[PDB]
Amino acid sequence: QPEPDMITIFIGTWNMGNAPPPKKITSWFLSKGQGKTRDDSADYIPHDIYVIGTQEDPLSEKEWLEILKHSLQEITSVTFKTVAIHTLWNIRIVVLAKPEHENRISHICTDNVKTGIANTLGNKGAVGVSFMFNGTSLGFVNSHLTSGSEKKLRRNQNYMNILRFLALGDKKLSPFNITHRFTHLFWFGDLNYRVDLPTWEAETIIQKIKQQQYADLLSHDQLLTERREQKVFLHFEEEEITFAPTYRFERLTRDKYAYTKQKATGMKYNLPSWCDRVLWKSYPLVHVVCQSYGSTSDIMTSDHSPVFATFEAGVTSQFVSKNGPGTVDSQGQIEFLRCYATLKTKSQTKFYLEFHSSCLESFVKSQEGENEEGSEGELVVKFGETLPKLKPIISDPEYLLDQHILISIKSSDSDESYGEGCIALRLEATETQLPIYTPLTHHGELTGHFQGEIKLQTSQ
Ligand SMILES: O=C(COC(F)F)N1CCCC2(CC2)C1
Repeated sequence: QPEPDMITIFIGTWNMGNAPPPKKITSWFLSKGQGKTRDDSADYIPHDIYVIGTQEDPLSEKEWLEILKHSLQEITSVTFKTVAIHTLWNIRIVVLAKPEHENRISHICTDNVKTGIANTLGNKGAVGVSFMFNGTSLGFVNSHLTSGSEKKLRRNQNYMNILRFLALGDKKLSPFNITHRFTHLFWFGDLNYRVDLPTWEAETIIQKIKQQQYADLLSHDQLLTERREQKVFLHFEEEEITFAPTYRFERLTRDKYAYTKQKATGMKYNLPSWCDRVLWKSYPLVHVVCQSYGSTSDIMTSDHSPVFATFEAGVTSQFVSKNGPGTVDSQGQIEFLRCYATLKTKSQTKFYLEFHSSCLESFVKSQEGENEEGSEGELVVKFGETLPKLKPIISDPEYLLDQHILISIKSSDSDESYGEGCIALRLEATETQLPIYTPLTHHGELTGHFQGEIKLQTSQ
């Protein structure tokens, strides 16, 4: 029974509006409705992993697991295994997997983050799950961010708190937040970004939606505009939105957007918006292809419509050689030439690097770099040919070319990371000096760049 080199992953996000779901929700898991939808010919083909995020979920974990599992069994005739379930207040994540994957999945982690302070602490935040699927790390975040059209900055803040404080994945990757810990990270939820147009334009917006003309609405979507200004979700991807706004509907129909201010809304307008989103970030040069992104049309218990997204995702096998794991393979080496970090910091400490990778027995600390002044004010930290030669556990190019090196640049004074990034070993050539590059972030914000050359030796 061969190990897969690809899997498909279903991501669902649904703000249930505190109401029980209808008796049939299969259209959600089939990626049927509006947007980029899944071909009918695939309806019986199970996804490998289903990850369901809910917000304003009124059900018990048991109640929702029974609905989800029975839904999938009706669609696929497969009884899925529960990988993880985690709930914070009314924010929930469920991970289900085909039974054949039960012993491919390990290192299952769950966590939550509560966002805000005092007033603003008590119902928003995020839940998440991570695990290993054979040689591949997967992370999933379901967040319910702050509501309200005039709170996009709060949402951005909620994002940064969640990525800083959600404790998923390998705790040994201490300098790295969840935006660097996973081969594939999926972040979804009721992110609550709105279409920023004047209230007086409500009926115009509705008109545009009825015409399926989304371009002048998407150009005012706060998530797209904040992402373009690098205010949030730096280095994440989102598929093009080709489905109608998923909020705010009158319940029991989809024929009406309920946008007008009400006591129940805190006297706020809810212009039609794409509140409900799926984004991802995968390590460089790993296969990830969105194969659906849309909303259901036939699930109407909530003032939101469910959103679906599906992905092909590259995965690797749990590699064993006669040498590593449990030793190095002297036929493998990773060398860095002419490397330098460019940092936005105004500080003047010395810096050193840490290289972290599951292709190493443990992380590697460099010598301090040499600080120079860049011609436009910047700190340039030069490592020259000084960086330590990295000794991978396995030299086989079928393993090593699929690996990645996480890099942290740390202050010698404080041992605090000033920037984190990732370099793929999926090179054009081995035994050949080749350019490398990663942006450096810290708390998910851009802090610099790391660039130089790499020389990878494999057993071939
Ligand atoms: O064994 C597994 C998962 O295994 C495989 F399906 F990922 N779990 C035991 C503890 C409780 C749990 C939520 C159901 C996960």
